[PDB]
Amino acid sequence: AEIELTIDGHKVSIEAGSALIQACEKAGVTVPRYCYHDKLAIAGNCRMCLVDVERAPKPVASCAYPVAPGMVVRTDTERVKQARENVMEMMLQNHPLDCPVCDQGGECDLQDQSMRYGRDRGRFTEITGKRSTEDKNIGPLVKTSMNRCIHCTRCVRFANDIAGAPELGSSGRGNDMQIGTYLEKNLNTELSGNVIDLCPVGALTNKPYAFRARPWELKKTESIDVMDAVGSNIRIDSKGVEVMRVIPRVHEDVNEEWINDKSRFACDGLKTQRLTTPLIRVGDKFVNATWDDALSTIAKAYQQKAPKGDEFKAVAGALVEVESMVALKDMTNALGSENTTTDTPNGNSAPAHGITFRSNYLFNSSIAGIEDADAILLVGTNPRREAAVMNARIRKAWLRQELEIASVGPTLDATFDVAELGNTHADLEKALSGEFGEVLKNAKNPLIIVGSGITDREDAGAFFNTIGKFVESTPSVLNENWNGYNVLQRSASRAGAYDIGFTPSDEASKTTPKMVWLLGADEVAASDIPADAFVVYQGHNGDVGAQFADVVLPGAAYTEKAGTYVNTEGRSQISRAATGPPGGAREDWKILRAVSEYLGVALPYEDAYEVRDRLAEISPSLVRYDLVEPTVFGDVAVQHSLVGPNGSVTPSSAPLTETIENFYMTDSISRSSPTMAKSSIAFNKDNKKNQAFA
Amino acid sequence: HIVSVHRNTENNNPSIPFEFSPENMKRAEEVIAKYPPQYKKAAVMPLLDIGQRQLGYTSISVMNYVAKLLEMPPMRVYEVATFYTMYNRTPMGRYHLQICTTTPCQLCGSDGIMEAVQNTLNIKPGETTKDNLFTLSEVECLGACVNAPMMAINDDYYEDLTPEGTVKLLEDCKAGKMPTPGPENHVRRDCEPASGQKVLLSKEPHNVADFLQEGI
Ligand code: SF4
Ligand code: SF4
Ligand code: FES
Ligand code: FES
Repeated sequence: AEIELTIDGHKVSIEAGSALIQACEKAGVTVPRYCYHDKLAIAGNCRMCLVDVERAPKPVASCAYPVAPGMVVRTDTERVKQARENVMEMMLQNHPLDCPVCDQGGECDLQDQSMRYGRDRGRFTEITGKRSTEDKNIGPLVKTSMNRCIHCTRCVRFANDIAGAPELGSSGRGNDMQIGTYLEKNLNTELSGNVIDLCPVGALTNKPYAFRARPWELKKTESIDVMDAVGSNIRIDSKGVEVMRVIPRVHEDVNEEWINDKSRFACDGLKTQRLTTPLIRVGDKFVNATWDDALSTIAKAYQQKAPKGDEFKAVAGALVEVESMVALKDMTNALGSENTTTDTPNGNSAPAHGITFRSNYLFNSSIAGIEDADAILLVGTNPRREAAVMNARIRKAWLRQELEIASVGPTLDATFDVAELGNTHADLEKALSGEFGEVLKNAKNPLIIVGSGITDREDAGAFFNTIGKFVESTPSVLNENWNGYNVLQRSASRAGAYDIGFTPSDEASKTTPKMVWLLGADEVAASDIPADAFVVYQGHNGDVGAQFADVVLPGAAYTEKAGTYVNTEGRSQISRAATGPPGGAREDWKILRAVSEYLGVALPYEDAYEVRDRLAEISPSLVRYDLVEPTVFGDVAVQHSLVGPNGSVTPSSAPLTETIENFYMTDSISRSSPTMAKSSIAFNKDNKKNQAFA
Repeated sequence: HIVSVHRNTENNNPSIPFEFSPENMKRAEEVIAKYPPQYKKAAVMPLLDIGQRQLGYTSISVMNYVAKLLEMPPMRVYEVATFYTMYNRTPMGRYHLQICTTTPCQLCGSDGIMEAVQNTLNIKPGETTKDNLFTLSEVECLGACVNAPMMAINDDYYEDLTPEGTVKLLEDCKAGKMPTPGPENHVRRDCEPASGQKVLLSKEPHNVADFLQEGI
């Protein structure tokens, strides 16, 4: 229950047991800080949050002192100002004059709080000099200049509590205390880059960005993170035509201040191996060509080949917008085809879970609902490589709650205790009608998280039928207040695809295609496209799909267009263009409209407003931006789509396999990254730097 | 100065195996029993000392073996072994001379003792002799400030020192039997004044049973 207290004369109210700094933040009172973070545990080592309380003789730490009723706080008086001055004097005693060569310059809390709450000049002139500290090698992503460490312990707290990487610590004692791995080890985690943002000094910095830019040079665009279906909200920092870095953004219901390393460091791939001009295959060579010539060639291929009905195949890959897929589907249907297809292994056939109700392919117990969790079952998903931030959320819940977690699948090096109980469908049914089934039944907020790798199997109906039966049989998993059936997607376009109906007929499932338009589709195998078919790759990077193509149309990347992306929850988010596309590249729906007009059809929209109206005509949830909708048809969906048409399928005994064999190098932008290549050579479990011999 | 970084060597690296002997493993299980079952990490300090006594110094393999035993990450053990200075993380000599140079032992003559030891062994604090016999280290107060100046050789306190006595003490620890601990040459017993006790002079103590309250 809330209490009442006074801070600088202002009366404010927060819950009991809260820290004083939280009250000061609610009251609009600014209090300094280096070691306090809203998402990390409370440490009281910087001694910069000191304020005066009438109760206490000495000044007390706002970060740690509990809030009490009737307490009177002052953050204004001479003792507090002198305290801040003294603490900054000691802090900058042994700090190095690296401000020109430091990459935190211009965005340093130490600089700003020295200017605001500290002295104008120093009194340290000792002839013996300052302390020195040797630089650590903790990997190819985080660069270390550890003379600048102020010993806040944010890195350690993050790595040991939020990430599950206990290799970072606090070795030594006193002035010779050094943060790092006591021996040369790597900071092996898919969340390591947030250490760079948490350090208020430049002791831990981005290595590929090391000296590229300063903060004031940068345009800051608030956009959305492709590379996973979490829809992490990001800030793209751009210097003209070049995207310099990507950093996280606050969204407490999606990603909560964090982003993974792919999202942060795959930006290096938007400036190499890009497609800047159209290309025509004349033989074993690609020949650069104009837009008119390439679209002319596509039209002539359509008229020479005469694909009847479902012989025109449309493939959409990861990292594609919704607008592009809608335009491609409208075109493909105007040409008489229903062979809209995903780049997954079993993408030629529609999903076993069906697309009739959105509840069947979404994370219905929303990302903030993991915090409500009491029991979790993980079917065919490693959340550390699929939606790592959601794995961090699962950990966060597990550390503060009674949370019992099980998994049916490959044995996964998890950041929590996971209770592995099988790898087959047999073991799934065993678990669901044995012990963990009753664990799920007696729970008040149980979660059954199914992976997309299950949909990428032939015997997926067997699974989804089993899980659907268990769901409709168990009230606790599906109520009028809570839905525990969740499907975790690993790529950012699948939810929007299924929302717009980007799946194939079964009439088209068995057709051999004569033309194959593949859009951002880099996971094709060279067996899903015939040797005698005319193929059209539309993308932004040449990795796999453009090698196959007969015509290549350069498109725009997610940093170069304002697209709509649907995440796992069903949350539609709108990006924002940071730059324009390079060279002769174009927005992709405009490409599809032009090539429609070159062909014997034409889409009825001509600018972005009409495309938004078409999105509304397809699904009105695609324009309710950032709103996660409930659904009224949970019972109906589990009875119609998951349990009904899947009883005919018989299970395999092939063990479940991991879906993402390398977290790094998952898509075109990452496979074109050299930083991801270095991070794939390193961060391999076979290396001695990445395994501590416990 | 405290060293807080490890660089692997051919005789100190995690590939070198380590294992408690059966005696020390029994003792370690008895030590783990002294704490709650879920808080067995509390035994990281005594078990590390057990390792440092089996093998003459706290090597990285000892830390990793303890971490394996107590189900704790190795870095949490590295932090302990680096924080507490009695964990010798470099190899040591047979005899670890620890001479206090704090203010009491300085007022009573620690610097003469340090000069004597440095001249006898031709060694500076933090170094080891050619004999692998004497490792020297100037330490803070070891809790024998009344019997000052003082020193400690491998866990035993030799007190109320002189340069003469320290020189010949090192001589007989270099070869032959080493004297029993306590004040030098029995010029004192323990904390008594060296002229003699002035307080506790009977030959039978007063039993407090004779002086209880009116209650009980
Ligand atoms: S961390 Fe901040 S104060 Fe320290 S050198 Fe870098 S920019 Fe300057
Ligand atoms: S390395 Fe950086 S984040 Fe970690 S304690 Fe030092 S200053 Fe803080
Ligand atoms: S913010 Fe309270 S001591 Fe650092
Ligand atoms: S001052 Fe030397 S033993 Fe304490």
